[PDB]
Amino acid sequence: TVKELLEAGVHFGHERKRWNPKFARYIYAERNGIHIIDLQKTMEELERTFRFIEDLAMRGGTILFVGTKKQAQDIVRMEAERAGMPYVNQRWLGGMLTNFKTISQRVHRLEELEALFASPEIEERPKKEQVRLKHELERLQKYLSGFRLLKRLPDAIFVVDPTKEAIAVREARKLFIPVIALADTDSDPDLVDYIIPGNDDAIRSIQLILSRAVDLIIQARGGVVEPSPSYALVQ
Amino acid sequence: GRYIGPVCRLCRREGVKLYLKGERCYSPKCAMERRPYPPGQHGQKRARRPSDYAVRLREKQKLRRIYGISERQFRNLFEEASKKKGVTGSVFLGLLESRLDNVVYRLGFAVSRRQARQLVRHGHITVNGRRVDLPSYRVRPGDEIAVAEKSRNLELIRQNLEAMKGRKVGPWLSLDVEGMKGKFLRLPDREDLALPVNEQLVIEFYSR
Amino acid sequence: MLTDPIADMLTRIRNATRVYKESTDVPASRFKEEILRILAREGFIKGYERVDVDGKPYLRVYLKYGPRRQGPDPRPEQVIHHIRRISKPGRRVYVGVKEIPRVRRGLGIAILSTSKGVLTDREARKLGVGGELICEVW
Amino acid sequence: DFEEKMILIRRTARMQAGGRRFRFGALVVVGDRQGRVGLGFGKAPEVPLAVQKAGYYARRNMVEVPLQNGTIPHEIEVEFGASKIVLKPAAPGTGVIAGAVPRAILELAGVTDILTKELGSRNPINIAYATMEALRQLRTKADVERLRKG
RNA sequence: CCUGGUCCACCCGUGACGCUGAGGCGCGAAAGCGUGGGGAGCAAACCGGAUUAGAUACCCGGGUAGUCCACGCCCUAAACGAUGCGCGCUAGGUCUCUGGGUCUCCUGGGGGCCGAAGCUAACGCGUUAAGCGCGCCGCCUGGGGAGUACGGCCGCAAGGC
RNA sequence: UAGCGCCGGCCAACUCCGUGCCAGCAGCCGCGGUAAUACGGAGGGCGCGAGCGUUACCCGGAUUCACUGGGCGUAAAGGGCGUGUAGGCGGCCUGGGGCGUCCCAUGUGAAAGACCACGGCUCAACCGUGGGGGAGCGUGGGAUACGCUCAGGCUAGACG
Ligand SMILES: [K+]
Ligand SMILES: [K+]
Ligand SMILES: [K+]
Ligand SMILES: [K+]
Ligand SMILES: [K+]
Ligand SMILES: [K+]
Ligand SMILES: [K+]
Ligand SMILES: [Mg+2]
Ligand SMILES: [Mg+2]
Ligand SMILES: [Mg+2]
Ligand SMILES: [Mg+2]
Ligand SMILES: [Mg+2]
Ligand SMILES: [Mg+2]
Ligand SMILES: [Mg+2]
Ligand SMILES: [Mg+2]
Ligand SMILES: [Mg+2]
Ligand SMILES: [Mg+2]
Ligand SMILES: [Mg+2]
Ligand SMILES: [Mg+2]
Ligand SMILES: [Mg+2]
Ligand SMILES: [Mg+2]
Ligand SMILES: [Mg+2]
Ligand SMILES: [Mg+2]
Ligand SMILES: [Mg+2]
Ligand SMILES: [Mg+2]
Ligand SMILES: [Mg+2]
Ligand SMILES: [Mg+2]
Ligand SMILES: [Mg+2]
Ligand SMILES: [Mg+2]
Ligand SMILES: [Mg+2]
Ligand SMILES: [Mg+2]
Ligand SMILES: [Mg+2]
Ligand SMILES: [Mg+2]
Ligand SMILES: [Mg+2]
Ligand SMILES: [Mg+2]
Ligand SMILES: [Mg+2]
Ligand SMILES: [Mg+2]
Ligand SMILES: [Mg+2]
Ligand SMILES: [Mg+2]
Ligand SMILES: [Mg+2]
Ligand SMILES: [Mg+2]
Ligand SMILES: [Mg+2]
Ligand SMILES: [Mg+2]
Ligand SMILES: [Mg+2]
Ligand SMILES: [Mg+2]
Ligand SMILES: [Mg+2]
Ligand SMILES: [Mg+2]
Ligand SMILES: [Mg+2]
Ligand SMILES: [Mg+2]
Ligand SMILES: [Mg+2]
Ligand SMILES: [Mg+2]
Ligand SMILES: [Mg+2]
Ligand SMILES: [Mg+2]
Ligand SMILES: [Mg+2]
Ligand SMILES: [Mg+2]
Ligand SMILES: [Mg+2]
Ligand SMILES: [Mg+2]
Ligand SMILES: [Mg+2]
Ligand SMILES: [Mg+2]
Ligand SMILES: [Mg+2]
Ligand SMILES: [Mg+2]
Ligand SMILES: [Mg+2]
Ligand SMILES: [Mg+2]
Ligand SMILES: [Mg+2]
Ligand SMILES: [Mg+2]
Ligand SMILES: [Mg+2]
Ligand SMILES: [Mg+2]
Ligand SMILES: [Mg+2]
Ligand SMILES: [Mg+2]
Ligand SMILES: [Mg+2]
Ligand SMILES: [Mg+2]
Ligand SMILES: [Mg+2]
Ligand SMILES: [Mg+2]
Ligand SMILES: [Mg+2]
Ligand SMILES: [Mg+2]
Ligand SMILES: [Zn+2]
Repeated sequence: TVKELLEAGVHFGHERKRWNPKFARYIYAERNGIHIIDLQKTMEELERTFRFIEDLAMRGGTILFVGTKKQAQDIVRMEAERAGMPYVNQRWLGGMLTNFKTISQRVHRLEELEALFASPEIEERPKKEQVRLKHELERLQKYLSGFRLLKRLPDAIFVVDPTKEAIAVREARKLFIPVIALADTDSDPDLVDYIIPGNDDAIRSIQLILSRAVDLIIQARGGVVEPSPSYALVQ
Repeated sequence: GRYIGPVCRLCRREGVKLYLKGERCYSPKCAMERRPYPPGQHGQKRARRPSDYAVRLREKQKLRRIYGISERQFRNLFEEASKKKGVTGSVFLGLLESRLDNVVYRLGFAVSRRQARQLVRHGHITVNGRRVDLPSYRVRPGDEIAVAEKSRNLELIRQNLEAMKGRKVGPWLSLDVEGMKGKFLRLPDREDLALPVNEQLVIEFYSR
Repeated sequence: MLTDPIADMLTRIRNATRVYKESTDVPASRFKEEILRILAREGFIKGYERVDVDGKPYLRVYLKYGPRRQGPDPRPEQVIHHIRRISKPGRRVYVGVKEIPRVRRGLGIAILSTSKGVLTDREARKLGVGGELICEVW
Repeated sequence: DFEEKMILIRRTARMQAGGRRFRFGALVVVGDRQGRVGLGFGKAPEVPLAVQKAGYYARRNMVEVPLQNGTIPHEIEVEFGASKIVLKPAAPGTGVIAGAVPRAILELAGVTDILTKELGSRNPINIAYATMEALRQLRTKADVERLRKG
């Protein structure tokens, strides 16, 4: 909530190509063939976006975090592992929202296998199943790591790159789900309901935005939490 | 033509109990109280889903066979109603109800509409004093439909009007049983008729 | 050159609104400006203003759109759903007062050019004069 | 609470080594006759499953119709593909005059008097979709003045 | 050597002098015709050899008109982007030809690819429109009969419209 | 006095027997070669009814000559290309005229028919009376936004 001047490394967009003309309103200028985001409109939209986040958080709503860009996976896997908003980390499975019932059946199988590895029934039905179900539970935890928390459809989604995660955006639009996204120059701003015009490639931009967002979430429900242990993920 | 022949077979074919004999459609002898399936060898067989034309044709035939009016006069009355200003269906019903034979039936002078047709055709009914023997005669609001003084001694009229003692008449009709007469007070509204017909189906049938 | 300047302005407005532009520049003319007056008066546009491009005068039409919609295709509803030129060069359309069309049973407008100025269907009908059926808008 | 009527049912065939294999498709309209309609096209190896699936899809795709005394507020004209639907409001006592498909759709919507015309392609599916988009493109005077507030 | 079109920069001059275009007129690959010339290679027709059930073909050896030139005819075509011309409007990215410029790039003209909105029955089109508009011309109205018959015009003829 | 057509789908109405690509039916799709709801007969049913069918012709549906209201990349359809005649169409500003355009007043628009109301034959068909109409054209007066014309001006099209 105090990220006015601390925006170090967010204004750097993508190159001259691979952009989207609809983003021109959020662009300041072009330095050395690289689009640079307008600093003013960034906080201009941040006001409205963080205000919507605070409103939805103090109401007890759930926000799905979607990150697959390989530069925000390790960040989302813990910023959502904070206050219980679920997340999608490895890859976004087609139908996680429009076919939510079938994915919830997969989650039922996940907790079923977790219960079988808690009961003494691990030894019966010998080692063949003890390896098959082991690998099955392994991949179910790999893909449904954060998704297992969604009991019903979420009240909003948070995307790190709406171009890389366009399928999730489309599925949210189909179900009238508000779409919060950290957009860059390579994305269509019209599809995003609450835009955050920043950088999606750098690690510091994602860490800053998501840390401040989860901090605002916990602040909307009281009990301000310590600074997130995501700085060590700079490496 | 008048379709003259079996009638309760129409009570059966239309699927709705019609009253074409007057009595015996109320008694447990209508053959609709005991045989609700359509006539013929293939009456008890499982019915197929009727086409839209089938539905509209059946409804129009129901409404037409209720009054015993031929197709010619029926279509003529419908076109006349569609020419006029107002709802085509309610106006068509008001026209059909304004026929002299139907008024005689509604006034309880006859037990059935065909018996009323015979009573009219044989000059047993007067309109405003003058004898009228036309079932297709259109009764205007205010016309006094009476029984001929020379016919007031007939056994059938005595029976029918002796049974009308205590019976109520339609909201658009008045009845004097001692004088054996009545008055067409107004045109009947759709809410005044309890006919088992959807008028819009007939309008759509003739819309083709 | 332009064969029909008025139809050119109408098509500029159509093509602009179809991509949700902010404003569009049309080569300026008194007739076009008098039509734009009716447009802005009827609420199809936020208004117009005279401007100057490198050497020549133009008219900036500031377009109008509805609220951003939900679900797929969040693009807002168009304020000008339809705008079509009627009296074109090569087939000019003149109507009497008893021949003025009621556009969309009321919800639209028809712009006429009459001897008493450029009016709308209801305006001309109240004035009792007819003329050239410029265009229909709804 | 909700009336459901099927528009058409057809049997399609795909070729496989050995012969043709059949798949049934069905159109279904659902309406409360209060101003809400819904169109659905279901496909299934058998007919009843296709009808049920079309009903579900139709209930999932709803359209709010602004009726004005049993009729439409303003005439519409919609091209879906090569099919064209032309709608025009009518005074009471007129009745619904339309082909089978638009008649069913409009009757389930609660319309009582309207005039229609199918043009170009008479395809029942495309005519149904054009009728749906026509009902979706309807605007009330309130909506019109709402868009022109400024 | 003679000569046509075209593009850019300067913003210099005229001051609506514009667009299209039924007729008309002219140009119009190849093949074909006339007169004269030329004739290496190729090569219809044709002469043979093979193949084949036969082989009036494909394959092989020859070979004339022709292909070439001058002049005059002929008016056809998958004469194709199977998309008439002109003007305006409507995201961009990339490759390229050619100018101009503060020469990372910008700007203008042309040739390609991918794609916004939109269009299309779909394939696909998408600032080189098949999008949105306007003007003018040409043409279509089920298939066969048939681009045949008759008539007319043109042509030496083949034949064309 | 009750008859005539139909009963595979379009299209309302189904069974039995005979026949066996025969005899036949058929507006279009089509039916018949052993078990035909399609032929022929029967029973039954559907539709009209002093009529019912058939044929012919006209409009309709047919947005299938598309003014309203269509098209031409691959479905029928862009002329092989150009130059250009007539013709069609014509950027911005001011003024005159008022030809197109528009308005008012007025004349004309016979009757019958059509529409509406009342009335006369017991109803109706039929008929009478009254009412309302209406484009177009003539005349008088008026308007000038647009199109037209004339006079002038401008430079964004075009040309140099
Ligand atoms: K007697
Ligand atoms: K369309
Ligand atoms: K020679
Ligand atoms: K250069
Ligand atoms: K025989
Ligand atoms: K038979
Ligand atoms: K051609
Ligand atoms: Mg009526
Ligand atoms: Mg009427
Ligand atoms: Mg006139
Ligand atoms: Mg609505
Ligand atoms: Mg089309
Ligand atoms: Mg067609
Ligand atoms: Mg100059
Ligand atoms: Mg000068
Ligand atoms: Mg030219
Ligand atoms: Mg020419
Ligand atoms: Mg040639
Ligand atoms: Mg040659
Ligand atoms: Mg020669
Ligand atoms: Mg020679
Ligand atoms: Mg040789
Ligand atoms: Mg050889
Ligand atoms: Mg040989
Ligand atoms: Mg051989
Ligand atoms: Mg041999
Ligand atoms: Mg030689
Ligand atoms: Mg020779
Ligand atoms: Mg080619
Ligand atoms: Mg061509
Ligand atoms: Mg073709
Ligand atoms: Mg082109
Ligand atoms: Mg270019
Ligand atoms: Mg492409
Ligand atoms: Mg698209
Ligand atoms: Mg595609
Ligand atoms: Mg173009
Ligand atoms: Mg032909
Ligand atoms: Mg023919
Ligand atoms: Mg031919
Ligand atoms: Mg030829
Ligand atoms: Mg020839
Ligand atoms: Mg000849
Ligand atoms: Mg000759
Ligand atoms: Mg020859
Ligand atoms: Mg020959
Ligand atoms: Mg049937
Ligand atoms: Mg027969
Ligand atoms: Mg015939
Ligand atoms: Mg036998
Ligand atoms: Mg048999
Ligand atoms: Mg039979
Ligand atoms: Mg019989
Ligand atoms: Mg006859
Ligand atoms: Mg015909
Ligand atoms: Mg026609
Ligand atoms: Mg028509
Ligand atoms: Mg024809
Ligand atoms: Mg046309
Ligand atoms: Mg066509
Ligand atoms: Mg060409
Ligand atoms: Mg001229
Ligand atoms: Mg000229
Ligand atoms: Mg002008
Ligand atoms: Mg002129
Ligand atoms: Mg003037
Ligand atoms: Mg005048
Ligand atoms: Mg007259
Ligand atoms: Mg008439
Ligand atoms: Mg009378
Ligand atoms: Mg008059
Ligand atoms: Mg005058
Ligand atoms: Mg004046
Ligand atoms: Mg001048
Ligand atoms: Mg120059
Ligand atoms: Zn009975």
